[PDB]
Amino acid sequence: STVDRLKKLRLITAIKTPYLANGKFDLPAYDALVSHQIENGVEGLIVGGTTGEGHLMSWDEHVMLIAHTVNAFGDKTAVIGNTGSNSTREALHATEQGFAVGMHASLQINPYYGKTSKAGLLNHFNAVLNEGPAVVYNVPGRTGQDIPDDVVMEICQHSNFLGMKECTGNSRIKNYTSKGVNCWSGNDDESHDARHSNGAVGVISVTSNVIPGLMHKLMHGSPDPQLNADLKELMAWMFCEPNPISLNTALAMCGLARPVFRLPYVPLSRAQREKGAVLLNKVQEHIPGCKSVRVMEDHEFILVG
Amino acid sequence: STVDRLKKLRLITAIKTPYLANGKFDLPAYDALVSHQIENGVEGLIVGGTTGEGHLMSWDEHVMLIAHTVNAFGDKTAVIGNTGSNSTREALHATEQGFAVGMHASLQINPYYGKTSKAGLLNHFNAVLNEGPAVVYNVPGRTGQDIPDDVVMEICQHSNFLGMKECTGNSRIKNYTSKGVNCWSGNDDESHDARHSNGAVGVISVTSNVIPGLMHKLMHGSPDPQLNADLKELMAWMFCEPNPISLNTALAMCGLARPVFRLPYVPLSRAQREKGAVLLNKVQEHIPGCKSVRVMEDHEFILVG
Amino acid sequence: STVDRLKKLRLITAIKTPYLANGKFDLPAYDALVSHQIENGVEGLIVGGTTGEGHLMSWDEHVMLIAHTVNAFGDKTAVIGNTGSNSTREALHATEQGFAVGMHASLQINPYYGKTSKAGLLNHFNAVLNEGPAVVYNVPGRTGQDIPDDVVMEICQHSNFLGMKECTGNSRIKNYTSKGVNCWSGNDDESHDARHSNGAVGVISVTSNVIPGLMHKLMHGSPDPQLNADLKELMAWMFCEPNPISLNTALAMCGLARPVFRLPYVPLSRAQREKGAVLLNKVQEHIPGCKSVRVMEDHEFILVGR
Amino acid sequence: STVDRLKKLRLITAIKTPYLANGKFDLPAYDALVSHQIENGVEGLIVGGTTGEGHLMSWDEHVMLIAHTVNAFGDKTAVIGNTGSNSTREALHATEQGFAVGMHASLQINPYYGKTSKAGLLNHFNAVLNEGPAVVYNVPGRTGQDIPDDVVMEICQHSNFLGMKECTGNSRIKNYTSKGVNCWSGNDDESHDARHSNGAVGVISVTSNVIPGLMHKLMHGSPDPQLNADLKELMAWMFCEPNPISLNTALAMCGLARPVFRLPYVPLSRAQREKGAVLLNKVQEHIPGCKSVRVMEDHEFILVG
Ligand SMILES: *[C@@H](CCC(=O)O)C(=O)O
Ligand SMILES: *[C@@H](CCC(=O)O)C(=O)O
Ligand SMILES: *[C@@H](CCC(=O)O)C(=O)O
Ligand SMILES: *[C@H](CCC(=O)O)C(=O)O
Repeated sequence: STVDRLKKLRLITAIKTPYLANGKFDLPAYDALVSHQIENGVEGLIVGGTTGEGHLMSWDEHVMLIAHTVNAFGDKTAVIGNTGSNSTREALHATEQGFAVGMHASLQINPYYGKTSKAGLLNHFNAVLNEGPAVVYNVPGRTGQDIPDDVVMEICQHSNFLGMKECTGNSRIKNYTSKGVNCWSGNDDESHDARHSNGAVGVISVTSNVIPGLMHKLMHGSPDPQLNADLKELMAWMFCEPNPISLNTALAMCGLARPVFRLPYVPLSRAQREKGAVLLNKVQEHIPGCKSVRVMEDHEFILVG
Repeated sequence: STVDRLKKLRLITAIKTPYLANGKFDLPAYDALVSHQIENGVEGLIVGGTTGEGHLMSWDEHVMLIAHTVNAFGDKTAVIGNTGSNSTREALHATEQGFAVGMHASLQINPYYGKTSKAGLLNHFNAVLNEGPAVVYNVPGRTGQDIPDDVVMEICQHSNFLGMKECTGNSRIKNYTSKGVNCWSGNDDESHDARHSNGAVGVISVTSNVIPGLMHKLMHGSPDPQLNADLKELMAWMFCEPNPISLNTALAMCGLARPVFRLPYVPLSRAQREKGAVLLNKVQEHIPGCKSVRVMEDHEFILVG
Repeated sequence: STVDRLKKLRLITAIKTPYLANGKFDLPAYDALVSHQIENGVEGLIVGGTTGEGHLMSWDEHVMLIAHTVNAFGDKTAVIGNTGSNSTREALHATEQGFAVGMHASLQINPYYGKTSKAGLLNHFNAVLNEGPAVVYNVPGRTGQDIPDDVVMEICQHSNFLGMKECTGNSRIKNYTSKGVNCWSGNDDESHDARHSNGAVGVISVTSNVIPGLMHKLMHGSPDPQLNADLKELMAWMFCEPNPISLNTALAMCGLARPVFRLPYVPLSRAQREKGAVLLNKVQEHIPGCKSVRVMEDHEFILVGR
Repeated sequence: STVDRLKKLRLITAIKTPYLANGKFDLPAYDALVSHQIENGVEGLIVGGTTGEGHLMSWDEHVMLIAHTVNAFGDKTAVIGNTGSNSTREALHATEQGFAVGMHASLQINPYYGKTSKAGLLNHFNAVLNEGPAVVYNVPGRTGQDIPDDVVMEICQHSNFLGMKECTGNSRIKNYTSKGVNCWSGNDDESHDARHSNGAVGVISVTSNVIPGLMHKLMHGSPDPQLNADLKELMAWMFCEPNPISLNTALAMCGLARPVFRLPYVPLSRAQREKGAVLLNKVQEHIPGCKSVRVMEDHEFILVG
């Protein structure tokens, strides 16, 4: 029942984690961002995902953020803690504590960097799936390892399997969905076509942080190729440096988060922010709480490490 | 002086981290392994590198292992703590403490998984290089990101830059070494030619864990293409699943570590162990402390997670 | 407003932290215990207090337990995280995170073991009081240091000061309450008289874990000195070894927690459990969810810590 | 043999842990202090004891400090890590890692604050004694619990039992030593008589941090009641606020550590420092490396917390 409901969510935001000047979490900024997400049709949140810089958190601040999100918003949105890890003990510890504070599901990446065998992946994934509902996250461009079809076709039969957050493209998604494997696209620039032509239930999105109502439009009803085309340049700019560099820069430019980065992330250059401001200005009415888009000066940004 | 001496080491072992039945470190097995390495010409150790499963350790056990290695062996071998991370604060914290316990240098990977921009890499690497001597570790097959030449040509001018642990091949190494950038090969199957034909000072090795004296032979004196050819099948078998799966299985088969795996690593299959036993038997006299090679049964292996 | 409401709570339970066989938290047992507390009139919980073995937890499991308690029960009971420490940085880190997950207040002991000066105490307490509402916890029999009156009379003026959890007796409480300092008694065997004759708002209780409805009766309405007298033997048995040894043994005996101890705590002896079973049987109808009281055998107990 | 040697040490210093302005460890100041201790006849160190503010450290910095002390000084002095705790698992974890980095012994307090039964104490102490040589530390004025004689008479038979660090007085010590239980006095103002009239092997000292050569004189050869009398006022001043408040203030006043306190410790008042300067000036030639003795102004002190 909880499984069945979560499987049908079409718009999940991998929520940005905003920071105070000293690098600690800015919960007022986080809460304002989440409220705007929910008012614009976002049905769930990945807390401390790649976009949310989960890998730059200590576990105690991450479980705090998950707990806080459940307590403030868990009746209004699905709360999916990114509690996966390349260490099985670390994944199990974090995932168990995440469910203990009331998160609805986990996001579970395959072991990045410390790559394992097929047998290792089945052990790791079965163990985390036993803890509660899980989205399985495939992103070989980051992890160094593609989760193979054979693994997915086995673990998809687990009663806590929600689906894939698939980043290897719409052909991969089409093959999975044609065999009854539920998929979210992890790539904003592919998500419209994933949803409308390849059987994806929807998207786990970066760009929704900025324009949640427009990503909602892209995921519901008839294909909207005009909106998809109108968002193309913005979506490319969101990944001109690795995510979440553009997102972090964009939210600062829109007055929605402080210009504070945890290293090793640093902001986009002045020239890239100039290009970005034009793209953000075109959709400013759909950036909730945005009063104006500023290019910003290099000295405004604070690096914490 | 310390920098100049470390730059000349030809055989460094990325030492395996052996485990007790309960998953904690087996320091008697570790110490026996290290002593065998030293008696066979190994000049340095990476402590808790990829091969040593540093990513599966908590920091307190990792700093303990580094400290233990310095105190027991630091007058007999170079001790290089793998204190890098995809989190800049984590890298700085670990690297500082590692130097405070007397390690001679660090190994510093680029941020894996949470990939950053060129500006981010320069910030991250300059910060860790300021802590003390560092080997810079490029392995895009694991990290999802190649450290580009432009970055290396900038950071190689740092006074604490020891060189690259380069895994993208002998052509990469030849270009770097021809421009005065010191390189160790990170690939055993390429290391002989890296050393003898491409200017590499030597190797940071996995296979040295098993046959340290033979890896020593490959790094010193005349080219030895016969030995290199004789070790080809063994070297391929060492990577038939991702490292350190074969290594961990091999050491158990040879009676040199307990058959205990921290998840997500699991042993090679029975069939793969059969193939391996034949290859290990061919070099048994060069496996220090090995009394016999056993194929082993599946039930003998213990998984901790 | 939040301060004013919290100051009036009369029955707070220093909730026991139950364990699985492997020593990790048993949240099903914890949640069953808490629900029974709330149905019997308990108005607040100290999470990971002395009784809850907060000092045997890692911070991540402690913040998890606080967060879990807020999310499952925070609309039905006050959640007071025991986030104090003898390390000021540790106290500030834990207390801040505790409030960030929605706890209503903290419990703040003076630095035990690593005892400091009067100036040190004022610095430490002002710092933790700035984080949010706090109960200040004085128990020199455990800490090695009595928080002196002059310190209390200074820090009681902080707008986040809720009161003392005072363990040095009813005379101490009477002096504080006569000068406008809100107090809860930390001693069950003194709590009835603290409440009814010495101006204490009520009790932060151990025995409420076992008989919450009876402790509720002792704290509300008219004096009930007969009930207080009737509970005297049980209350003494609850402290025949240092708390929470008897509590942990009792909840196992009553089938309300597994017989699992984190070291350095170990169960009461067989002979002490025999005496206890008789006392627990007398009040079994007031032990919520208790199906029977067993003496238990020594081999049933599991010690975790190695 | 190691046990027998350690049992005979007469002067052990509970070494102060000096801090940088930002509150992190000042290892240059620490190393200068330790070298001066060793040159003045100090035979061992308690690292991160009560006096060393072990309870204000994270375990990773504490094991670092132990490891550093072993590596720099372990051939010249006994290194005793204060790895005890009121949590048995925490004590075992820290004590094991401490021995793994080469410390010679542990200091093991009874569980403070979270007081346990007699059966609990025997379990706790047997467990930590099994890890390696241990001094057992009784200080009920801090812990809230006196370790009773029946516990001591049982655990004193353990082959790793070194003796008591006893703080309940010379009568307690005399009774223990008359029954074959080796004792160090934990109270500087009692230590001369403990040593010369009550069978104590010697002292685990605070005041030795300041005047190590004078504490050495009090522990060796004939009674020196004149020196003992001459040090009476200084010894009382060292405890006019709880240790290590006076020590921390004194070392700053003598230019031997920075005026930096980790909370909840704060310096002595101006008036107490005035009294102290007079007492320190009287023994200045016996304060190794001592600059002028300065009273100091209140604004010079830095509180970190
Ligand atoms: C998913 C976003 C996809 C990406 O940047 O690769 C997430 O968890 O942030
Ligand atoms: C280097 C080993 C090379 C590899 O497997 O990619 C190391 O640190 O283990
Ligand atoms: C022992 C010193 C005695 C004390 O102040 O109680 C120590 O470890 O510092
Ligand atoms: C309060 C109970 C008082 C005691 O046993 O000393 C608590 O936090 O457990």
